[PDB]
Amino acid sequence: NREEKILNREIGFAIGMPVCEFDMVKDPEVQDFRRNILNVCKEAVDLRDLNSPHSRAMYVYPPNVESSPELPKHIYNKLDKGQIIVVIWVIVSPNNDKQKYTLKINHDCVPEQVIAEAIRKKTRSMLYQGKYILKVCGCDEYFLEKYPLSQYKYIRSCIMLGRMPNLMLMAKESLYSQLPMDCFTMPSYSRKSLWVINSALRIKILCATYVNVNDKIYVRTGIYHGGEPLCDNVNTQRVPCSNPRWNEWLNYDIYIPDLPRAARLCLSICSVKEEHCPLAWGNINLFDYTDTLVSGKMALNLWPVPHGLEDLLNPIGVTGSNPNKETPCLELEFDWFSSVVKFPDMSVIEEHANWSVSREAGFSYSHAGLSNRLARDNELRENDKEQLKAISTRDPLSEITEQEKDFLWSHRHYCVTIPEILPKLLLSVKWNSRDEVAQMYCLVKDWPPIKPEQAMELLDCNYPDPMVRGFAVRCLEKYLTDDKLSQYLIQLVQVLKYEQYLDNLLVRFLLKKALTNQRIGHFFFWHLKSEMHNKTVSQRFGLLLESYCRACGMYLKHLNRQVEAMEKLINLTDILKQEKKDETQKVQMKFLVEQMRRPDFMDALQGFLSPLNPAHQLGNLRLEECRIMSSAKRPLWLNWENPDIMSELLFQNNEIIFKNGDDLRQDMLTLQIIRIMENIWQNQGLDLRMLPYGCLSIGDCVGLIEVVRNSHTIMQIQCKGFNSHTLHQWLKDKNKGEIYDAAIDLFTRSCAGYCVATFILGIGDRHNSNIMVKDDGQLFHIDFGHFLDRVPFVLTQDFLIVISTKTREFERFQEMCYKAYLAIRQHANLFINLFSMMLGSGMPELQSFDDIAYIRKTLALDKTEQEALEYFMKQMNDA
Repeated sequence: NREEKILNREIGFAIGMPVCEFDMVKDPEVQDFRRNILNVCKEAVDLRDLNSPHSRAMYVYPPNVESSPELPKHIYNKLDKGQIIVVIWVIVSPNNDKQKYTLKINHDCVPEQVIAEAIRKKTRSMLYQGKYILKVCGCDEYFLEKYPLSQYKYIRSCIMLGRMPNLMLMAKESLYSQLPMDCFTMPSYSRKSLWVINSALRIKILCATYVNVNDKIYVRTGIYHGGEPLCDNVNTQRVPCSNPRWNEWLNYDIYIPDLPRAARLCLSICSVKEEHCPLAWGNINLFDYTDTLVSGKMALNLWPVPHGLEDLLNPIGVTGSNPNKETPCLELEFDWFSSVVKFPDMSVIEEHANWSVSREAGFSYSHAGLSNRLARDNELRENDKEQLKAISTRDPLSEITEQEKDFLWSHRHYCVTIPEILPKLLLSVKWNSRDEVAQMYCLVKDWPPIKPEQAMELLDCNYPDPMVRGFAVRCLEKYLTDDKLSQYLIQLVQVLKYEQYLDNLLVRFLLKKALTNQRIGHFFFWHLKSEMHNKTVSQRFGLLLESYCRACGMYLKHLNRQVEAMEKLINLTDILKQEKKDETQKVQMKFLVEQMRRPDFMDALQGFLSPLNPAHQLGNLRLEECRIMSSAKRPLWLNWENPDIMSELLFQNNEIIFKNGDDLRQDMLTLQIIRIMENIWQNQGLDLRMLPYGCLSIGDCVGLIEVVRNSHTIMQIQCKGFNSHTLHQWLKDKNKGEIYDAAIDLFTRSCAGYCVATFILGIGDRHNSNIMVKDDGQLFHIDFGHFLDRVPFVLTQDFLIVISTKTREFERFQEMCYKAYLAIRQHANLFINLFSMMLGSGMPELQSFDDIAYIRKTLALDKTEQEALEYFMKQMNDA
């Protein structure tokens, strides 16, 4: 039809590849994903159509609210007697006359009550019912839901900053008249034995092709559950490098019914010089998406070895054949039994679990030998009920001894009372024993749900089991707010890389959330799109992007405009660092301006939503305000008009830095973690203001960075006006009089925050042109080069002078750092978990759990709350 050809052209553009390419994919898993996912699409579209046009508006302009209606004591103390001063704006007559109406209302007022008082005031000013809506002046953020006004982020931030909220009164019908009438059309592509095998596992390594030039070679193999070998690893015999034929059977110490559901064969082609080196690697799921055990002849195309890979194998690495068929190819053979072997149904596993529990009960009583894994009922003293609890309080990095595993497993039934112990109990399971796993499955099936920040721990590479992953996703489904999902979205997108298959519970959850909240969908699209260059994820992320773009609605036209802008900016920056590298800034800006006159560029670089914050419209390009930045990778400082009617009340112009060359992933994460640290400190009632400015990776070392207006480096302040006293006097000048005290206070609070944040995270060498200051005293670090490898931010005399060593002001400052450091130590498991979820991401500063172990050192986790306070006190003394 006509509507479907337009859709697939638009979807093709958004993803980067035509939809017809997915149809040419002969693999039932890909075609089943494409068809079976469409129910998540259906459900989301139905929810948007439920209370139309309201429910559709809530999809496009979801409330930007905090997770709790409750405000900290320090925030409520900023409200004059628990009341807020709000300015409500009305656009009057054809002459678009802006008319303000100031209210002093209860902070906990619902938008329909704030609208009511506004109408009351508007009537009085001379001496209407629920047909109106509130909007933030200067951006596309609406107050469409019944939340207390103070819960909306813009408002809470206003109370925080001491700024006055500026809202615009709009008619519901003016907003609904803007939302287009969509239509979700159905695509064209849509329309045995078990545990009865009494045998051990063996895999034949037939031969290798596309392996030749540069002593001897062998194939290394292992059977893995996550990054854990389910048995000892087996090698083929060494062979001459040009002639790679083995035709050897490799025998493993695992019996076929003992294979867990998420069992993988991990393999690599290694060289010998002696000095062993992996040449290529590949991993295969022992069971397909249909639960069918792999049988017969199979060929696998291997992958290039990742930079900084420790062992000869890559178990954490992606499953499946390399799509480039002109790569080292390894031919393998698996045993073929009676028919097609399928992993048992849940009821079959239930019977074996009820059987194993009974034959375990009878087993000993009647054994004769000893066992630390046999669950002894009633025999649980108060001293070992204290041992289990203390075990559950250990961080995810801390080792669980073999004796501790036998202890947790024999106590598997009491553990259900301390539900947060589950990650440790799951690690204690002998995943090579089907008897234990059937019993663990039953325990999980009825386990109490746990806090989302604890459930995310079950979503890294240590937990491959589909039931454990299903449990985690199930906890997220019930307890994860849209605020918290948005906050942890980059880690939840990364962990899709640890998923054995295309179709899973996590992919279904995230997609439903993306197709029912456009703010989640925007970043869900961008985090997936930004990795479409990685051949390891292209198909998975591509297929998920196709199913997203098919059901997102009119936002695909908006995302397509964003994709066109970014593409033209890459084209432009490619030519400036290649063809015109040694040309003058004047000659290069002349090329840009000549290229700007071309109609396809005029359209693409204006009239689109900001990919950093889609609530921001980018109008006309103010070329006179633009520039090629003097940095090596040629960043573009870009300036657009904010076409909002009330642009003046937020920012008249939007300024974004476009950069092609630098990998922005490390910045993206450090900035997120800074935002989480600041949100922790705020919840704990200590206002240590941070600046987690926007930074978004849009592809292969390409991205957008938010410009912070009215900011200058420490160096620049020292320069104009060697010298080490200028800092205080500059701030004294920029904030003269009564205003000064608030600026000194804003400098200290911000400074304490970054001292602790940089120390905990181990941020790269801090200098005069890495740290910045705003006219009001707000201090913030930039350029997050390398993390987790020590005191980087050395508090010089400059910073100390502004604060006030032997003062009431510096004692106040030390107390700010102590309170902040202790607050992050209490939340250490969360940070550990976020960094762990990021091991899938090819970040060279985060390749192994060893890199994450640095936070355990800086947060003194193996010590005590007092021994840690002493550890940080000592580290901060070493200037």
